[PDB]
Amino acid sequence: PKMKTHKGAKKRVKITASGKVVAMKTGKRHLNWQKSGKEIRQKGRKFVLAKPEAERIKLLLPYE
Amino acid sequence: MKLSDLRPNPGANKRRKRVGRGPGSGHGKTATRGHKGQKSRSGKDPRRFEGGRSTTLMRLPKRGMQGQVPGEIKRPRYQGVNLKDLARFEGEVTPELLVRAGLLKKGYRLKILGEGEAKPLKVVAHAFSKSALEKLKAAGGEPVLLE
Amino acid sequence: VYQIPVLSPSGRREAADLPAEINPHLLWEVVRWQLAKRRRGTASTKTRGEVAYSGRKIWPQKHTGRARHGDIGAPIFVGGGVVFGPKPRDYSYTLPKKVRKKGLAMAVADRAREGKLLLVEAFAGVNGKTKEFLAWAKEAGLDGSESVLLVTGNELVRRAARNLPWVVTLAPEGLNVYDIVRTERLVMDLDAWEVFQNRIG
Amino acid sequence: PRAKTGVVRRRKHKKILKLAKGYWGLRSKSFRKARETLFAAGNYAYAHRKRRKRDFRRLWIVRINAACRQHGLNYSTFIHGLKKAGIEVDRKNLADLAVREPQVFAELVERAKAAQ
RNA sequence: GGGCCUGACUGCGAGGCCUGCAAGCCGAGCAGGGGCGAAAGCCGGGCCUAGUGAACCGGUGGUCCCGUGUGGAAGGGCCAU
RNA sequence: GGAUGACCCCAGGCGGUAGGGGAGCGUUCCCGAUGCCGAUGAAGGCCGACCCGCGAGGGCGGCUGGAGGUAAGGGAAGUGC
RNA sequence: GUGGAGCCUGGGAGUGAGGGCGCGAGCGAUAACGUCCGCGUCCGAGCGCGGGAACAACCGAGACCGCCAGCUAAGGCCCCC
RNA sequence: CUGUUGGGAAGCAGCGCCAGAGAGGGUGAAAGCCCCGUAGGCGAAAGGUGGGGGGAUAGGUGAGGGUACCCGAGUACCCCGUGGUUCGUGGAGCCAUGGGGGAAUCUGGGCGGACCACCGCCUAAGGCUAAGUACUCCGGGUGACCGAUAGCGCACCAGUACCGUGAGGGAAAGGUGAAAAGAACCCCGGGAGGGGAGUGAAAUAGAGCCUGAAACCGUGGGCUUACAAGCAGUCACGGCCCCGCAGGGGUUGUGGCGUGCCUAUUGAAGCAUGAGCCGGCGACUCACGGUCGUGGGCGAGCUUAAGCCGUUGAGGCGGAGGCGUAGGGAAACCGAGUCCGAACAGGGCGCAAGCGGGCCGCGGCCCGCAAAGUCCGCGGCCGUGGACCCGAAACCGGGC
RNA sequence: GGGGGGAACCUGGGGAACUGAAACAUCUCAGUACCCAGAGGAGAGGAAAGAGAAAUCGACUCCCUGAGUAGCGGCGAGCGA
Repeated sequence: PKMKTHKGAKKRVKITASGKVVAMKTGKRHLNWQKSGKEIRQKGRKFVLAKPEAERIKLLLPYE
Repeated sequence: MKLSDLRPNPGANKRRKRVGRGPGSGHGKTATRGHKGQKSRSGKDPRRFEGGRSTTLMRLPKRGMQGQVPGEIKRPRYQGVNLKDLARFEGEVTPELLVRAGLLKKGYRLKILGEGEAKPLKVVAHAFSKSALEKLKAAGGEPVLLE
Repeated sequence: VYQIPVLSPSGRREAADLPAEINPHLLWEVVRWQLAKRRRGTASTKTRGEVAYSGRKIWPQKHTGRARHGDIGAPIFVGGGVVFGPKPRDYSYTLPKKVRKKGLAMAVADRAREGKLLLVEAFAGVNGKTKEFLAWAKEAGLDGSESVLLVTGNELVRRAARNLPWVVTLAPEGLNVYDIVRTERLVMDLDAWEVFQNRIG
Repeated sequence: PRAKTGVVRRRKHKKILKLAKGYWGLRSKSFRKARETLFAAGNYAYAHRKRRKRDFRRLWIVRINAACRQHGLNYSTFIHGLKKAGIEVDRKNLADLAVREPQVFAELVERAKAAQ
């Protein structure tokens, strides 16, 4: 039977146009006073997942 | 050319890898599975599973709108096609005539887009980007805009 | 563009436009697909849960001094089921129409390239009877030294040719690379030759 | 379709069993037993092939050494003598000489005391 | 030790340290708007290396991005926490 | 070197478990088969100190056996203990 | 420095119980075929071959095949040998 | 039909013939033409069927005006408890309803995902309705299905023997030959068995019957062995036997060398596991997805699915649809860009197309070659299934 | 008229657990196994108090697609119009 897309992935990741896997930086969901504005500012950016693990997540999404 | 000639090219058909069938083979005994432990056993999802540690995926946080019941909202959708793709046509271009050509997918409102050379062509489209509009209204194209 | 020996009462006479080169692999890929889709796939076996025995533990897990077993349907038993034995499947798959199209094309092409192709206007005095067909085939260079795919929508001509061993008969909508490759000599109607070209348009 | 073992196994078994004719009791009767001896027979024939080359040389050297102490000197000296002489008749043939053609060997012994 | 001050900035961030991943760490520079200085200049917390907690689920503020026929609304999203 | 797997020359590599890869052998079955081998003997069996192959194997011969067998080239697996 | 070097991209792995020896330490008792690290090695996978009486890892030496040819390594050269 | 070899011809040979029939199977072996058939055709008084044909009957059919009589009740509706749906309390509608409350008859009511307002949709609380669908005890047809350890458990007198109080469990076991011609009669013998005779093409085809492997047991022959130390071998030499006439084969006296196989292990000859021996059975599969690779087809395109027609091992049609042609963003949106931002800084994620050769007055744009992509085949691997095979202790349901 | 039987197939009334979540209770296996009642050659469903956004469609069943989409979900495993 056909694979099911992992919804848990679908919902926190996007595969790019060139095939990289992009996600939100972790580290600012709370405990955020006392964090620099440098920290926060940067954690607001989408980043590219190391290749080893990008490939796995790419197989959870067979229909993107 | 009779039946005895019909033959597939080199490597068009290739042998299977039959394991567990004697020492000389390769490939014997353990059957390319090494010694002991689940993976050698008959039978866990390695795209996700990571050993009881919190997975690489489940530590990433969620983004944006997931949608809720009763689910997705019907709004119109726009597919772009590029001026360059409009190249092969003469006279008038519709969405209809774009689909039946395989450029504009069905149930998609048509939006002309920038990339390519404006052809002096009547192009009937649900939407035009800026540099698409200018380009056309400058090669003498006729940008009819419908709804 | 191939010059093909047509056969009319009003003289022999000769134009085709059929493929230049013959892909043997492509020819092969069609046959395979032809001989594969006609498979029955009625080979079956019984798994160990499909086998008529109980599922009672024949004897205790321990202390009998015998080995360990569950039920006797275990494939490890002579009573048992087979492990990865045939189940009815469907060997059919969908070969790209173009490939089919090119093979018919290339199959006929090859044959014509060998002056084994022969088109005919009609069929002299064949009105059903097998000897009637013999006659005609003799007069046409068809002695049964060579084997023939005889393609015509003419019911009566097929009936006459049918029971010959060295003849394989066929209505034109039935043309196909295998029945061509099987046979040494292709022999067709003008009326079949048309539908053939129409199939490859 | 099913490809029952059928003929194959018996044949691979006879092959081995024929190769095992001669062996004591089950080693020539039981296939498995046959295979296990043949493995051993295998390496032994290899190992002893290499070894046969050095079994004969030790013998030659014994045989020569004796013939050498008849004329009043030892194998080790004598051999040194040859090399100095520039005589390279292998000791297979040295041996033969010493036992078939005493005189020639006796010639060789003298060239050998000579070159010393 | 004192004077004034809030840069314990907001947008960013070339390039690196470290590193399996995820994180952790350093950061010159451009713009907004400031502080102190005559100025050169310095200031994106603390002489430095510990004082911490990934996601999920929720609360509050803002934003006004989606809003199930339409206008709203319910509810969510994004930014902050 | 020749002109593309044709062979020749020269040089170098060639212990090996997990394991990766590559080339083959043999079993059942299909196309080839309205064919070919077959009672002047199929399959199968028992021999062989003979031939070919590095090898798995394949021939050839003798005895048994008494009705089947199945090529070149391909196809598919209940495929080798 | 052209090596079964290297770098890049992808398919397939196995492995994640090591062990002995030399050396450097910690632990231990300046004990253990002990234990825990570091550099190296060899066994692992070279329980194939010579030496070491015997004997995975000490010495010698990385076994494609054949030879009733030759030089050697460690070790030896009274007889077993 | 005839000859011919043969126990037997259908083999081989000569000359013929039928074929809408050369599917298959029998007959002493290998048969279109001998037999049963096969192509093609014919057939029911009786019973069943009758969805096709016809006939009948039931039943059925308008327009305006006015009246406001009727339009399915413990219902709708609301609340409480639940179930159904993708919907797990969620913003939770809708559908069904155990509890409590409880309407109206078209200016009525339900719905369009809380609610409200618009705009729309539909008429609850009575019922019946073919066909297209599922299955396969039963009949038939066909297999890149099995071929007696296979295939159903059962080819055979099998759900039997047997086991269990019972539910229930559950086997093994097929073959003389073309024809019984099943071996009269005689001889040893109580019989069984055997020797002759006889039948047979064949009797180590004799019923304990085709082929008749191996373990295993005997007999006879050759070599060998009673001072010898062993994973049973190997190397060498020698003697004796054999085949032959510089060579082979068999054996083994002496000498050298030599720690079974598997498994598991840092490490096994190991006094660690497994194995009495032989034979047969026994374990990396398949489907649908996915990802590489690969052989091909076509390429800004590529491909159909279910179906339909045809075939009766013939393929064709079917463009619904899918994947690709554009990305960026949570999204509105914008778009070769886009997001963050006040930015027309900076940054994230994106965007550039081939290789020719020629005609022609620099590429105009051909033309080929290659490719994005995609479709099928193949193979490696991954997901989901029992997913390489065998094995629990146990859990749950219904019975005994 | 009923009663009983019928390999599966069907509807309804009831309805597990192993297992999956690498533990487990929500979740999963699953309205599956099974028990029961009824139907029949089929059964169920069936002429909109429907769908849901088209000025649309027009009974029901069944197949392909939609689509592993929308969503559901200790937003886990997974479930899935």
